[PDB]
Amino acid sequence: TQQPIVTGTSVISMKYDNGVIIAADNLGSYGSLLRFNGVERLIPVGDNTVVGISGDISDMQHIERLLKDLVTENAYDNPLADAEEALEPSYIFEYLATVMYQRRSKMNPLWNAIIVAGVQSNGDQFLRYVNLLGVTYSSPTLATGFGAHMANPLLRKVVDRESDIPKTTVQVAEEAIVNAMRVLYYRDARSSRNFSLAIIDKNTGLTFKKNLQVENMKWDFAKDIKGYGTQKI
Amino acid sequence: GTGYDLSNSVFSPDGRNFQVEYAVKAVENGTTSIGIKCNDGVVFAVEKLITSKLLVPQKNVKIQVVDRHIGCVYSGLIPDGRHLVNRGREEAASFKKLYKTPIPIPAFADRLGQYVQAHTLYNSVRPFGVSTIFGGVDKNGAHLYMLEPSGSYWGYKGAATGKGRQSAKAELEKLVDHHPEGLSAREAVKQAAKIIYLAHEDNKEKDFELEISWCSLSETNGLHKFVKGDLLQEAIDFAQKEIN
Repeated sequence: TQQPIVTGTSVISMKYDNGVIIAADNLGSYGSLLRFNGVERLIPVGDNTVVGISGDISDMQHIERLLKDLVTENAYDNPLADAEEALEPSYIFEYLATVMYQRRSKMNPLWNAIIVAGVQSNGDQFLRYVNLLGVTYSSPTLATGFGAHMANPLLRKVVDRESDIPKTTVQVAEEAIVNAMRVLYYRDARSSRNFSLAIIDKNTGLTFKKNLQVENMKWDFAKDIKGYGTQKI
Repeated sequence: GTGYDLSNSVFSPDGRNFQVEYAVKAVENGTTSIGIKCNDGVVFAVEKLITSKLLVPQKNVKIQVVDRHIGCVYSGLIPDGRHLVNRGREEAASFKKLYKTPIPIPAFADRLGQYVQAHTLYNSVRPFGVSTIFGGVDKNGAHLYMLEPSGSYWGYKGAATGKGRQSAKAELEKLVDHHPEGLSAREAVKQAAKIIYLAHEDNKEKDFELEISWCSLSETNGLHKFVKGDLLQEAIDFAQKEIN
């Protein structure tokens, strides 16, 4: 892929005391046209991993097929695919990251920014990032696109360091994620009011909420805005 | 003349490929494996000879899964069976990639059959040494197939191959006669355990371990799963009662 066509906007994710939360809008933009709605960009893999993909939707579907094939291959000749020998988030990440760096090095990348979020077997929270360049970085807060600019400050106000992760509750993290989604809908032209949100808790498990909407929007002050300076009516 | 049994793909004056028949003998030297088609799926069973108590029980799996809905169990040269299962997994992956839809059971059967028939076509390749009973549930329901080293494969109501293949075939004929309406998934599992236990008596010199898998539209939602735990022990007890 040399130029993205149908594109997916921002993805956001953070860590909390018992796991991770990731979220992404359900919009497939054909450039400036908001062409497709209800496009799920969060792909669950097992009961401990969610992959949030932003970018070329065709390459996103390719990565979906690749993840499904990886699950199928890990099921082969593995009587422990249900337990110790199940796909860990780190495995899925490292595989995707190797694929992305290879595609970059062949001068034909997957025009995507991927955030892998999950809980390992030992309960540790895994949150990491990869992109079309193969760059990998991990932080208590991770976001793509406009997310990385706007949601990251709000989410970092909750968890600036690793020491803030044990103190952050699931409710606080989910509220911060919803506020970041609302802010993106405010100031992102390629955002959608409809989004999806996954919560991977080492105790509760995988909670996947679809068809969510941005609520409690402030638009009343728009009635008082008149002209662009000197106009009054 | 003589020497028609020294090179693969060589037709004898009868019209036979003796190397294929020798591979069939190698299969007949293997353990007993069976497949039973029920009303909403298939059940596979196999006997694992416990050569020594040093073998880890419940490990050393013999039934292999293909895609997420196909089960395969082979009697004969286990390594050749693994080679064939790997080739079948590649075929299923290719099919799903190209046509999105999971590979149908007849398509998978024909893929394996063409692979084996190609392996019976050249003197540079040895015929396969495994008879494979496989199948599963697709959009057209349940399917149970058996494939011989000659490349010949057929769809079966019940199939069996190995040393105790004859007693298993007789018991399967009894089951087909006494159940025209069709067996249920758990009933098929119990009958497979029974038939495996009955066919072990031919080589009762060493103890054996039973291994059962099933793919049922209602009991496993169409996915190939190993019967373990309470159901496996229940089938074992049913067989132990059936023998005496």
